[PDB]
Amino acid sequence: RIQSEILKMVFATYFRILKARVPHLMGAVLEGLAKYAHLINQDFFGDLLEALKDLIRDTDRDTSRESLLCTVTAFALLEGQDAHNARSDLHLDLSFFITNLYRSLLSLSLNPDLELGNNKINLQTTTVLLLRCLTSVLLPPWNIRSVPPIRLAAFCKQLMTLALQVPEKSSQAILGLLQDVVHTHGRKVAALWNTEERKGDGTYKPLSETVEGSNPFTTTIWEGELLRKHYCPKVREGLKAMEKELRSI
Amino acid sequence: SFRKLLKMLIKTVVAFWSQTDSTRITAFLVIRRLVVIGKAVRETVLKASYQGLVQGCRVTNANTLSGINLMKNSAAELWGLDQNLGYTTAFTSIRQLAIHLRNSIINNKNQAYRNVYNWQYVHSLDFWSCVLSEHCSSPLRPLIYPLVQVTLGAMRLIPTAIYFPLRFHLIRSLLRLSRATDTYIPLASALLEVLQSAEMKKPPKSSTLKPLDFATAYKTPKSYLRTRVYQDGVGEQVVELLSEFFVLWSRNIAFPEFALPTIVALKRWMKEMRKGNKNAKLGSSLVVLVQKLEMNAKFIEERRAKVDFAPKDRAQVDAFLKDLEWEKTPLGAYVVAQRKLREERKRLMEEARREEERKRR
Repeated sequence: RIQSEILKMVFATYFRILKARVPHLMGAVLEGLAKYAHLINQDFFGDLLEALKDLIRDTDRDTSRESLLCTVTAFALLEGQDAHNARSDLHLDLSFFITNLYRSLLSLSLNPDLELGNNKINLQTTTVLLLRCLTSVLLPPWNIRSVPPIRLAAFCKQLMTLALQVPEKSSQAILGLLQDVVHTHGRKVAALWNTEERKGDGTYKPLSETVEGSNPFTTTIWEGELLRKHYCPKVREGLKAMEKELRSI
Repeated sequence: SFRKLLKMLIKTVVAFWSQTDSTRITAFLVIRRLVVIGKAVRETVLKASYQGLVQGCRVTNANTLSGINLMKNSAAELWGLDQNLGYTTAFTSIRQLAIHLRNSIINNKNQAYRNVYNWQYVHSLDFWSCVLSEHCSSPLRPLIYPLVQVTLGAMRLIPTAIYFPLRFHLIRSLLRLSRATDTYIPLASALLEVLQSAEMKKPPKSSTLKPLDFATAYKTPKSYLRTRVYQDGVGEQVVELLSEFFVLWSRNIAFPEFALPTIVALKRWMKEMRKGNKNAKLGSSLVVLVQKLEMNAKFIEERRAKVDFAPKDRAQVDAFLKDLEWEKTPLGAYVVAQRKLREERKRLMEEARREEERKRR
């Protein structure tokens, strides 16, 4: 009974802070939401997912920070073990968040405030927020060998573009992240580097509204000729490690 | 005796540098003689000439911009002749620039952004940028990274509408360095925040003043806050620098993967301007630049569609377009048209002011 009451007060504060949209409380309140939604009921958990959804929509209509914060909270909530098992029975789908991330990578590439900054959500840097987003999507802690190859390839190519047009420390961050994804998946993505494995079943559509709509296997990664001559020696070393793993695949 | 005579001689030569054009030539020739003849004497000479150039950019630039440029490209091949000891002095000098930037960032209390943003720091970054650009195409080559580090720090110290022109100038310097070397410097970001400024977004203010010259500005007049003239001026600067950047990298294999982000960002800005600001000149210029970007992306895609990029062999890759030259591309055509137009406008205003002075006399 006492636990129930304390959840009542805590989560009342959480949602009324959310509706107040206090900019400096978002990280902590979202951390609390993520770490107590597993004790909150299932129907209220789905209500939390759609609350995250329409907060992301309101941010769509600072803003990047809020969007990435709600995104990382959504992934953390659904990567909780209980919610992981609840999945299908509870009808919990991340497709909207995946599409939002895929469609916002470009703005995250071209915005300036990327690097003006034990916690899992309340992270002060949009770079590390995006890193958590991409780790959750590309390497979810469960069913690592079940990730859709189309999503894998589309995110890989968009991440390479981000690397070309992102500050240097973020650049090395995504270079290492793609090192990780090629280490884990490999054969699933190697067609994006080999041209004679390129699919000829359409033309790559850059400005797609959905990941499957973007046909990723009809184009190949050409970003090496830019990343090998990027000014940062650490970025160059990360790249050469990338092609080393690609060749040693 | 020997060292003292040498140091007073070079002090006299540095005073001659501080002084007109005939004196420039003579003092530079003497400096050339000194550096060619010369180890310890050579490092002393280059050090003293370094503070000499520092003072020469410490004084001012309203008309002596010619003198500062000539001083710079004259000073460059001194360090070109010296290399190693010059490399060590460049290391320590970039270190002292970095420590100035760092302690200002730390104790940004009061006017740290002021003792950073000046003429001395700007012209110093320009000096090493042009030296490395002229003399890297070795041991001085692996020093660009700290230079880019401090330059980007100077970019993101405080990017306000008052401080637009300084980052325009240092992006010019960075583009010069990128043209000389084969190093990629992301500056489309900074140009896109200049685009995503509130100054050009808000409607302009009707006024009548003189178009400011982006060759002597480190501040902006308080009158130039919402002026349509200043709106337009930053407009052609954004257009021009974007043009140089994208024509600088207009022949690499991965252009479409490198430009579409910027292309769609500028599309979004053009829609936001035409759903705000009313500047049809800027709107048309940015749009037509958008069509050039679409065309060159199509061109490079078509010329790339049939090449092999195997992970164990990049032969057509390492021989992709070595027999192509930077005016064959649509950006090449546009940028040569733009240098012709820009230069004829430069002549227009330069003569205009000359005959104005003659009429006043």
